Amino acid sequence: SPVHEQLQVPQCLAAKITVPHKILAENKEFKIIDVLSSDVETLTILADKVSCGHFVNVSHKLTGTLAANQQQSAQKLLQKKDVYEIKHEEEVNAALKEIVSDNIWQTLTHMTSYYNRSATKDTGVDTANWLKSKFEQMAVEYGRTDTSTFFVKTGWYKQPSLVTVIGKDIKAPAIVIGAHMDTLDGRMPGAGDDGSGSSSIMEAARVILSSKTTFKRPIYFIWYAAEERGLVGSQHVVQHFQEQSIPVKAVVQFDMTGYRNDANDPTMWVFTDYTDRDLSNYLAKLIDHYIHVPVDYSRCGYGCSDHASWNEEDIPAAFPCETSFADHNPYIHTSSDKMDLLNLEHMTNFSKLAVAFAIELASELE
Ligand SMILES: [Zn+2]
Ligand SMILES: [Zn+2]
Repeated sequence: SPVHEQLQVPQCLAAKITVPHKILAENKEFKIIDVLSSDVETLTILADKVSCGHFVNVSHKLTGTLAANQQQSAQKLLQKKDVYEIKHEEEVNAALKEIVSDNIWQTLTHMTSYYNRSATKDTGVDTANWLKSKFEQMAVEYGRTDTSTFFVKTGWYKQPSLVTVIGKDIKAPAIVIGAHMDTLDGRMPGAGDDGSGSSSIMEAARVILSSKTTFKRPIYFIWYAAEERGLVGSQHVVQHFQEQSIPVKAVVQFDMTGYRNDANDPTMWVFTDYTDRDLSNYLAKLIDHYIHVPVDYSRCGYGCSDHASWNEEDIPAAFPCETSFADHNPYIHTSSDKMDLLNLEHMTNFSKLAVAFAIELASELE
């Protein structure tokens, strides 16, 4: 009766695991382990202190067709030219002026008022419904007629991922902007992680929705479910896109957009592992050109956030973040991850970055 899940874990982290678990398979860099669903969260907290990477939930990949067991499936898992330019300055600059910082603060206020937004809880489902209806309200408010919304289910997890699209009938490789809506169990305001990213892209979506521009690509805004369970929701979303043959040009992930290590240092960080090099380089250019704050670089290890799900399928993916890995918000995944830690100018800048990304890339066709 108790649910088991299977996780892919870097060796540096797996060596320090004390909760009960079976090892299904192992190579130089990874173990794949079997744990109780109820123990997964302690692993997240351990991963935070070990700081050598997180994990990926591979439960769904082990039930894949043309396979016998789990241990044999686990062993097979562990075995063995796009140009980006800045060409829409006038349009991007006008759009950036439309961003309303108070909207981000108010969205964030609502999200943190749930006890938590865990993928196994009804409040996790409420969050998804609330985001969906907010998107739909805004589309009506600004008379944008080419939008659509739908849920992507998350297996036995209650909370679905939310997929929204602007330009639903445009047949061209899509631009994707993402964040995750969930938190851990217990009291988890999840303001920094990832209420801030969720709120930043919601306001970016508002600005695109108020636009009268016809783009050359569809633009997706996605709030993934169950990121904290090991990227479960983004894995289902990527699978949905593959099954439905929806081509994707470029993906950006917003996971934590509000914490400044130094309140007067507005530096934005570009993460360089499990991301596309050219697209990451493009993000730095966007920040420099449109946001006019410094750029620095960091790495955050395996299973870091939902961009990794896209990157694993060789889809160009990038990840800007509020801090370096070394200086990250220390109250992450605790009840102290609150709005009072955060900087609204920082969050607004990430929201501006989402809009520039969307406009620049969706306005061009290869
Ligand atoms: Zn996160
Ligand atoms: Zn997290």
